[PDB]
Amino acid sequence: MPTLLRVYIDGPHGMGKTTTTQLLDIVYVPEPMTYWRVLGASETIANIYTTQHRLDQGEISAGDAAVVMTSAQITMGMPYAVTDAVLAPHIGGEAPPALTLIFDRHPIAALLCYPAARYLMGSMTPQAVLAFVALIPPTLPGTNIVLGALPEDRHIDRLAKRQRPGERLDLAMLAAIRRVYGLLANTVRYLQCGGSWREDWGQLSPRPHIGDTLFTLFRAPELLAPNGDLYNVFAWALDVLAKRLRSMHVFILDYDQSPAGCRDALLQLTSGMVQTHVTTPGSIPTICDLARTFAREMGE
Amino acid sequence: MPTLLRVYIDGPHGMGKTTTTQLLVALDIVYVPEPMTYWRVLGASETIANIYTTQHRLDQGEISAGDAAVVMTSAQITMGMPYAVTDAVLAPHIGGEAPPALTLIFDRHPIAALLCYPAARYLMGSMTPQAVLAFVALIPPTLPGTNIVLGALPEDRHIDRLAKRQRPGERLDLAMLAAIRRVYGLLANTVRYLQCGGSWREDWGQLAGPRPHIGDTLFTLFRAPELLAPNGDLYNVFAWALDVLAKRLRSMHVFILDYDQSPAGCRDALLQLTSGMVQTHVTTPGSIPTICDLARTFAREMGE
Ligand SMILES: Nc1nc2c(ncn2COCCO)c(=O)[nH]1
Ligand SMILES: Nc1nc2c(ncn2COCCO)c(=O)[nH]1
Repeated sequence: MPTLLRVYIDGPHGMGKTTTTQLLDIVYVPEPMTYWRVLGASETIANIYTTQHRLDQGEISAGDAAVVMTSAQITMGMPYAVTDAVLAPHIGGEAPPALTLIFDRHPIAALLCYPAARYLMGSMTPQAVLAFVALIPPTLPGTNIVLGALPEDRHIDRLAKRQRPGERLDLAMLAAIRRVYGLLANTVRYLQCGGSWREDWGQLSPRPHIGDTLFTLFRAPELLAPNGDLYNVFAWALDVLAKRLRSMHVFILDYDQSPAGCRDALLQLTSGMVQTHVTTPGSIPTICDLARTFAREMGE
Repeated sequence: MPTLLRVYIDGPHGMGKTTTTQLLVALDIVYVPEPMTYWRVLGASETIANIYTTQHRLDQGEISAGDAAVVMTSAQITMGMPYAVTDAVLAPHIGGEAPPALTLIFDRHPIAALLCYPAARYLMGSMTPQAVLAFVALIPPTLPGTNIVLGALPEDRHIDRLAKRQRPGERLDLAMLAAIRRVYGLLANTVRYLQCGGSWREDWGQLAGPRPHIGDTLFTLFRAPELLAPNGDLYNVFAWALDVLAKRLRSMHVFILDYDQSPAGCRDALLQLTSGMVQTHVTTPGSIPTICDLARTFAREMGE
């Protein structure tokens, strides 16, 4: 059966992702802006940023904000979830690809990364975060995630030039999301190099130190028993996080360059990405129309 | 290789599901109980109480639809968390389909939290169909050997059974009882509809035993204007969500238990449904004891 190469462009917002992907037998599954603004709900991004500002200002409590913020992440990740679910049966075993599928973000952005960042912002409970983690779909073969690199100051500038509708320039959020994504990359290397979070959990009291991986965010008091022990439910969600992340293939793109270079660089990063066979002979056309239909309906 | 038999006892609350399952285990059979401790303490504070007070405020007109939905949605996330991790952890142990070397009786299946209760709250007006379909899109892949037991119990009998057997924080909401009895009835029909060859896409315009009418399936709840494009058809994102729903429920083995009898009757009736249920092989030699510890640890920590 033919081959497919899927590439998920992910990372903190404001780095020029969408911009450089458009610059690239190659379909682009875009940012579901229409779902966020109208289909799933009314102006979700605006809802997300207003609630944080209301929390920041003390107009509401951490509990009010958490309920709003949590409900919102479900709307944000919906498009990525159905896409993964409908595509899964078409993906075959690891293997020029017959089709290159470029995505604007992977499910973990909405089921792990942002909820994690909102936790670090005090608007999401750590239990809500691990509930999204437990729902992360199984990691299929050939899951190539391209994350971005950009010095913080150039990122602030870029973030500033292109914002989304209803968004507010939150430097604290930019810092939170940068840490999460930075931790995420370390976690993948940790896991791939043999790291056992259960074996190094004490350390929170040639691989990255567990203190530099995402597991550090969950040594949170809400998740711990009176004797300091992590409750098994929560420990079980960490075993799933570990399983889901270890098989992903991470690639880093230096966005600290001109749009032509970034675009060049991404093409360059394609050579070591993993391709897979498809399941049926009719998979490519089916995959194509899914991409174009999604694009047509949810890209704004 | 050793075999395993998993059985999920599900259905509307207040029928006597938890009692009869325990009775069943009292007879290498572990019970994975209702994780009440996660709902009352570990995941949030008195979640069942939050849910019922919220639908109540909504019903009384003290909060708005948007307020209730935001609360209901986060609360549904806490409710299903214990089901989801157990499924994810247990998944690599289940092998292909196949007495059992181990029998696992679960108190509810992940779809109770990821489909049925959300669908009912939608009917009750405290949740949006977009949110229900998002949950559905997150329903974990159905493992082979998924035997699910749903229950039957006359409404008058059901009503009287509720006016006592209330959870802590629960309120006597007969409207929600009707909605949930209705949703599980649709669930049952949806499984046979799909197993009889039904295709929701083919029968959309129409909106053991013979193949049911789509209007008697879960698909009928998603004929909501919020989900419809200007041309009358469903937005593709929502259509794809129904594709997932059909894929998840079509491989489940559903059985109906009659709860209109004494507890010992229900137990024996359930014990009979069990002899003809689908088993599976486990993947590794140590999956069985591992699985034993998991259910026991789950029970010890979350039961209440
Ligand atoms: N998924 C998700 N994306 C977010 C959130 N806050 C900001 N973003 C960025 O996505 C769009 C640009 O702001 C959030 O809470 N969740
Ligand atoms: N998951 C879930 N269970 C509920 C809900 N309402 C009632 N129950 C079940 O009754 C509470 C005791 O199980 C709800 O919204 N979600």
